[PDB]
Amino acid sequence: GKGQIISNINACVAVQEALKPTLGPLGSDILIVTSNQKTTISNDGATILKLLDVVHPAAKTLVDISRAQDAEVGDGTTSVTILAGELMKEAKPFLEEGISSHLIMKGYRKAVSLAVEKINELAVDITSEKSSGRELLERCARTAMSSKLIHNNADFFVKMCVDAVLSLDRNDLDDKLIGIKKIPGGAMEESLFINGVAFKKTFSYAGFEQQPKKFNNPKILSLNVELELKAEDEWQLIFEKLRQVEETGANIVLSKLPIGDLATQFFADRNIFCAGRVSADDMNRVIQAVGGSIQSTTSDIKPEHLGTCALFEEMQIGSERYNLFQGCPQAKTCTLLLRGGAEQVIAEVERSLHDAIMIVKRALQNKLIVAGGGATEMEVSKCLRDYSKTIAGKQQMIINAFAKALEVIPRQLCENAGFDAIEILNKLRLAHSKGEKWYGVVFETENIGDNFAKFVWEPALVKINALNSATEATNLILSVDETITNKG
Amino acid sequence: GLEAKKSHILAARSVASIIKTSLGPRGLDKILISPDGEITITNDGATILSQMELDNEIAKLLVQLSKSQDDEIGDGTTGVVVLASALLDQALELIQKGIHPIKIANGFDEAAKLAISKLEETCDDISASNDELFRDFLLRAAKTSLGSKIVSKDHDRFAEMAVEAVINVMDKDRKDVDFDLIKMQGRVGGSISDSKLINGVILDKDFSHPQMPKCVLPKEGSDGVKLAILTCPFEPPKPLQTYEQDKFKEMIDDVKKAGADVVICQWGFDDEANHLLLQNDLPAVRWVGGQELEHIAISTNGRIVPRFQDLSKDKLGTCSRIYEQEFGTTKDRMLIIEQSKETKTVTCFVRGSNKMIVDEAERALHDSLCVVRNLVKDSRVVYGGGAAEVTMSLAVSEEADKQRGIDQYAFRGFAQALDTIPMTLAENSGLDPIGTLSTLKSKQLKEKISNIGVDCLGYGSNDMKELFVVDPFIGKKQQILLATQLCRMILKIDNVIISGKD
Amino acid sequence: PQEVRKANIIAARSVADAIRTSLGPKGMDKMIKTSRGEIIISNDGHTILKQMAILHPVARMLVEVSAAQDSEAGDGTTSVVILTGALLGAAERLLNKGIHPTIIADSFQSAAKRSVDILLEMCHKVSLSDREQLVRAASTSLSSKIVSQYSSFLAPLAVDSVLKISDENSKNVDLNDIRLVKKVGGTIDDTEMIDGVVLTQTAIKSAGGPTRKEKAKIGLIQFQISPPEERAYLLNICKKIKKAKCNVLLIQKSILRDAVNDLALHFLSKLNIMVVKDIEREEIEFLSKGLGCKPIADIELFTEDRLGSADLVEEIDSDGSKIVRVTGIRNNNARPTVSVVIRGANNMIIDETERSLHDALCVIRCLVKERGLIAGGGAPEIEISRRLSKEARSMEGVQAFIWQEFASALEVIPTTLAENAGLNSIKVVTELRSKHENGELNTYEEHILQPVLVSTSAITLASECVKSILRIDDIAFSR
Repeated sequence: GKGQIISNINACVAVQEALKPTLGPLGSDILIVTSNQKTTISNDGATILKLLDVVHPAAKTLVDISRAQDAEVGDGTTSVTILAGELMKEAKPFLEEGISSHLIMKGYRKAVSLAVEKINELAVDITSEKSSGRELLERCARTAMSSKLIHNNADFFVKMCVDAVLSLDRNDLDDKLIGIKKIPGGAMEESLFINGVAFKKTFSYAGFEQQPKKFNNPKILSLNVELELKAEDEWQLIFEKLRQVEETGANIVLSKLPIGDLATQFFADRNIFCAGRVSADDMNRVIQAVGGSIQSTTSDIKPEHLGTCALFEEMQIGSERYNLFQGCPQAKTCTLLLRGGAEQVIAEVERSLHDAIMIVKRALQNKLIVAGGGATEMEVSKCLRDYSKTIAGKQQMIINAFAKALEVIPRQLCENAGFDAIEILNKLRLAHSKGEKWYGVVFETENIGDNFAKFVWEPALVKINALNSATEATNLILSVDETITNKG
Repeated sequence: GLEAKKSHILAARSVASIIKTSLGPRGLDKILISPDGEITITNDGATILSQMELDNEIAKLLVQLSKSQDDEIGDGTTGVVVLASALLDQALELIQKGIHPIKIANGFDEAAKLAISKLEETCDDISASNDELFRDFLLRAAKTSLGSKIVSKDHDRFAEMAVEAVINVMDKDRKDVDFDLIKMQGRVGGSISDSKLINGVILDKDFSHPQMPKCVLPKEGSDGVKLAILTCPFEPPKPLQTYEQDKFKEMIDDVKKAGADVVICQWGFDDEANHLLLQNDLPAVRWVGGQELEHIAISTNGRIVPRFQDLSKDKLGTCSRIYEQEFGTTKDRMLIIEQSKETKTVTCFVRGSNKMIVDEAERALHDSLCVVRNLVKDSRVVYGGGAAEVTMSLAVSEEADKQRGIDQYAFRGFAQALDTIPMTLAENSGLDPIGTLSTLKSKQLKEKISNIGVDCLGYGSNDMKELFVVDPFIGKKQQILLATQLCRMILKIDNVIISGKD
Repeated sequence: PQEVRKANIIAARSVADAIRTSLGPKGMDKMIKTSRGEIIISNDGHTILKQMAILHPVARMLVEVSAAQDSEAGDGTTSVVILTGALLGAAERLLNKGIHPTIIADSFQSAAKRSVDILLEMCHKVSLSDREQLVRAASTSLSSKIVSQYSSFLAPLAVDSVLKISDENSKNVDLNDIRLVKKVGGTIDDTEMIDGVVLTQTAIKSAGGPTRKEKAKIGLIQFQISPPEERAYLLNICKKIKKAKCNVLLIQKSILRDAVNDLALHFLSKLNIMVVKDIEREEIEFLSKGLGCKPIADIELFTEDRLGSADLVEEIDSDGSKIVRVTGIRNNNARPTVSVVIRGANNMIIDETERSLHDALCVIRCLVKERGLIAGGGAPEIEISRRLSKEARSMEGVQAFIWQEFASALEVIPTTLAENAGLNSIKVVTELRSKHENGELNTYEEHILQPVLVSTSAITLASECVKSILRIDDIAFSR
């Protein structure tokens, strides 16, 4: 009967109370000792629930929805269980008053339809603001990079970091594929972003300035190593190998070793450019840039290995001419070059730019973003209380308890961080209802603040998928009046 | 959330209370019994904590940290556990007052960083004082750990062995001493005065057939001594005496062309294999472990030869000579492989008249080699023995009134927790812990700021600066960081979950 | 022998922690149900410990400490119990370190004497010649009582009453000489000092009683006018009184026989001798002091030299009151006393009004022994701990650690004040120590003040209490 539901509520609370301190990056961790005697410690709730393997069906239901939250999304594994468990506590006193469990399940479903509608409204999507793929992400890195020595030049630096991930496919983002090399000399704000692959000048031999740097219709050719007059494992044999480059009409030759002076003289009259001593990581990125392939010898070169970009030019950046690839929209990876008066100064700025790239990387994958830090969580609970006037009747008190159940997420975040959950909830609602609704809770020092001002954002699909998973799993537990466990 | 905070403090206190009496040179020993029936007695906390097998979730963190302390430092075994329990006892009083546990964790982290900057001003330099005074610290480094044992009579001999061994295996660039590059080997029997320092791997061998010479000839002024490293066994080709003998003549040509004096293999040899190697003056070496082959190529600057066809003269290990030297009255008659050039690895040779003396000397030498690494890595050092903890206490307590807020009480509890070590050393020395603690604080304020510690072993007087008792600063700095790192992980886990035994 | 002391400290700590919740007006009230079925509710620490009937022998000493707390200082009966338990709670860790209680007991007496001089240097120096601070001290202390607007006129009446008996070097003055007579009727606005004396009862309501006499003698007489022909026996009784010209007769109240026969009323009416009967036994010792007379058991012991002097003895006409007053005792040997009449319509008025004046006279008397006042609210408890922080480093030996634990036990009082007010315990205490670098005693603008004797006696009594607790190493049955 109805008594079995009460037993299932305490089963979800017992699992919740263990996962309450685990909410948040600074929250507590659970130490589980398996019967195998191997002891592991994990922050994420998935692995925590996988080691328990609870036989109870209602507690196991929270484990299944937690594994799907960590698989298809990867974030919100702990929050989906706390929200689903706390929702069970609000429905506990309703059964004692005679309210059937059916309208309790259907009452929460009506609140979800009103909650999801407000999520898209609280989200930030700019159209008519006359922006682009950079200025939106450039501002987010500003404040994170603010209060630094480069703050004066910080406006120019945010352009090269955002355009790094925009030059390649927005569906697959990898920070390791973007190389960064330091260029000694020059002003820091005069650095330019390169769409292709760039590297330094490794030629130590005389005879430079013998080749043109501007090609109208260049061709990309990949040959591992020939490029030698004398084998480093005959003059006519090398001339026949260099003739294959002339037969295919390729003005670009790249290798991982140095190039002898014989190739530079033969490539002068044919306007063919060649660069030796190229790093192994650079050769793989050039192949992915033009979408070609490398051939071992010069005889087996196939015609489809050739490729062309918009324009090639050799810039004077750093009082030295460096190779770079510009105007390649098909390049799967870019390369960044920084300028500065010293190599140690660039290294300190280079490491600071990696943090700004990782922030805008997760924002590009998911274009639906809502304001975090209790902002969205407080607005959803407030709107359900105002719209409940037409929900009046037994369905009103059900949704009113759902709005209070949404306050458990910011609670544990403040309790695990040391803040007082009693005072922070009273001062937040006053600043949220009066004036602007964007005022959140600061995670560092307890005070009222705007998360939209601090540019700390959270993806909305984490909360949307967790809200439907917490409600769907709740309707399954509230609908079970009897549980029979067979032995075997 | 209710009984967890109270149980975690009492569980870690009872386990840490075991080694509180063993801290210091006067710390009392204990009787440990292995599951095989062997009785061992030692004062080292690493041996006592490692042998503990328990299901308590809180006490398992002491074993996980103690494994990393032996490699990094090795002296932070007993000291850190007692210091970590002091932070937990002071945190228990704060939990009852309503202090948040993470604030206690973050309060000890900020208090530890402030105490490091205070000792940076009062520390002194070694090499700036003199060059030979640095070596005097290395000679007396092992004397402190060996002063409580019978080894303290011959201690002057073991002091010079650790000085020349670290210089070869450690370069002043990285200033790192790898434990894998130091081979610790010892046997029962003999005495402790016959211990010698070897610049390379020992690799004891009986030289197979007795007709083989016990020494390696230079072979007409040849360069060094070439040795062959084989990772494959020596057998005739298979998917009769003259058939296998003719096949052995083809494989031995790779040794003659490369010019290897001694042949080393991982597997045993046949009887006819030693017959051809005897007339060619090629001593055979069989039954060599896999890990022993790594020490051969590092000391002799050799390479690993996977197969017989890959054997070359450039991959042969080069040494000075290989001879068999009798050690004491032992009938094993081990051998010595020397170098005469600086290698990247050494092997420690320690002997003793008792099985316990050998094990106690190897572990004491391990901690002695780590102190030399910290003295070279950091020239600035401080005077320990109770003087460092009192200095850190007065520094944090003075800055506690200057920092307002909740952290004001976090600094007071952190300063009182630092007083546990000098009081424990005072208790372990048989003196009043409170009466002695007030004496050390009075001499460092009204008179002048200096380092005066508690004497565990009977000495002439106080002020160890006169007796030249030095401790590494980075060694003591690593201890206070692991103590705060361990104290947080205990507070960061409020949950206890364990299953049954089927 | 430690098992006897540790059992008494834990038993006494549970009593101190139970009373700790009653500190302050917002504190938690404790309920005690007597075996007879009576249930009392109040926050008074002296009432709870008295009606608790503690069987623990050492814990009964807290009643004697709370009794001397109200008798000397007059305030802090709950705070002295908290401070006593704070030292007992801190002494638990002292015994675990191997410290003998003698050093623990001897260090508390030395720390209590040094804590007095620290408070005197930080205290504001005031004098009794300035009536500005004397009126504001008693007026703000009555804000916790039913009297509000009428409390303004009650303050100067209590100030001028103490200044007459305070003198200069008299120091402690007995509070039993101040008698507050409560009576139904009248109001609070009507007050009369009547420095001569005031009785507790009315006069003869029968026919023939003059009820008023001018220039009469007053004396204590334990005799009684009763029959054993009867008028002849009562005539010699009234004739011997006429020999000494005693026109005011005071008979001790006794339920054995009556006071004055109706036949003797007509005899004393012609002689104009006023009679006041039903004199309580408590007033027998009171009238023998201010009036300078002596109790007279028999008729032969009655003499003229033991009789006082009274200017005018009259019965004031009032609604449901009829209070008799005497002025001009004219006695050089006996010092004057203050007896104030309390009037009001409701019985609950004159009751709490008498108790409210008790706390007002004690605080004023605190300035008589030691002048100066210290602002309450945890200021003196924290200020002492601030001075003992740097002083603890100057000590040596076992006592050096005691100074640190002594200042830690003093923080319990300001911590409880923050808990009973609903505010965060630690957070409020940290805000007080943070501003301590600038402000010192600053509560002054809130008109909340406390005398120095309360904070001084609370430390002195708690230091000797805990000292005597650790002196009992055994509990034996001796009958």
